[PDB]
Amino acid sequence: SDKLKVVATNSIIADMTKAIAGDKIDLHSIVPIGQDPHEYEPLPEDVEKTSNADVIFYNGINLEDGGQAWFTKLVKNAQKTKNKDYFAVSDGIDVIYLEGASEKGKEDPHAWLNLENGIIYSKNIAKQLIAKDPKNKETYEKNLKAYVAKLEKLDKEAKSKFDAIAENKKLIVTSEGCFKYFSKAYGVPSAYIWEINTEEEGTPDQISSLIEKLKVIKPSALFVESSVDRRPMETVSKDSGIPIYSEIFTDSIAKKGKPGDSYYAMMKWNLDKISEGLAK
Amino acid sequence: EVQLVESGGGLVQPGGSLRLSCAASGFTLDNYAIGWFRQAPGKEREGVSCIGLSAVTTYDTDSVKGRFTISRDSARNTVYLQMNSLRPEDTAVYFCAAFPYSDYCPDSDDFLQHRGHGTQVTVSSA
Ligand SMILES: [Zn+2]
Repeated sequence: SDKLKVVATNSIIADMTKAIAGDKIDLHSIVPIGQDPHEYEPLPEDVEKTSNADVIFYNGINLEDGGQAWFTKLVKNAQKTKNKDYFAVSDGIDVIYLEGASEKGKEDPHAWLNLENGIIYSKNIAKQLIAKDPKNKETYEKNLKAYVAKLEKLDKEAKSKFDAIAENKKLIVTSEGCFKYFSKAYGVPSAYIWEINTEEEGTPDQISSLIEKLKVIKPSALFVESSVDRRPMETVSKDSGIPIYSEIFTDSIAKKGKPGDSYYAMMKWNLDKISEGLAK
Repeated sequence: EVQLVESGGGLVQPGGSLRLSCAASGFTLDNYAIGWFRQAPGKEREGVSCIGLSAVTTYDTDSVKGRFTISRDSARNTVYLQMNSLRPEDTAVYFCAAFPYSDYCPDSDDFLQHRGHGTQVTVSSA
């Protein structure tokens, strides 16, 4: 059989596609596991796979798109058409904006850390899988129904995950300010070193502005993302004495068979490790 | 703490079926993927079926797709492998392994931390 050729920009979107499609498609993911998906140089295999793809999925909302951004260049060089060849899986989410003045009101891309947005992403993916490969529409709708139900159950769990923490140590601290959608959905405020990965990552003023906040609000743990350099947060851990309780998953899933190796698993890991860390 | 014990193997006629069980006698088993693996003499370890913590099933070895099915009984803390149309090439030690906070099972070049002793499956006519 001549399977649908799908390209996804990063491992999160690729995994959601895999949850809908199973083994029915030919799926390529551009940004490798553990790498930053905001700025990446596609390889010749990536450019080739993108040209031959039947459908391309990207995050949108200022993750890999925009002026001179890597995905924008990629699809423009391949002569692809928006909403015919390539689709933003975030279409339909309620966008939250970056707050730093230098970011001039641009969108914050990290919608998927709200499980309800993960459901929106998955529905957008299934829509285009069915529209371009109707022969497998039955599988796509059965997987979509089962997957959405699992994400909905995890979303219910997330909404009660932090009820035992006192509203004085409810602070999720990560390197990148990637938790705005999680904070909004689940009632746990967040702080960061740098707001978005495209800024400079770990300057003295960023680290000091965070250390001052860790003096007012003092949580029992810090966390480090799997896709960032750990050194800035280790410095934050030095000057504050607060331990890095675990790594968490924001911009990438983990490798197959390790903890957090899917969208579902990375969110269950995040919910468990963050709540256990903040209670210590 | 995670303990896995297999059962159900032995000598089986070519063409027949066999159901293996993986009994999990640790706990918090709902947060683990469970994979069935096999090792035949002179070959690499093959992951033949996997069920993730979200209940998604995956089949990483093409030569058993459609013949092998994995399932989970959460109340029993047991994972079953149903093997059909068994071939001489399926003779192996079959073992299960557990992967915390995983939906998928590792490829052959990854190390494997929680696994059972394994059960011999020999496909031949005696
Ligand atoms: Zn990011």
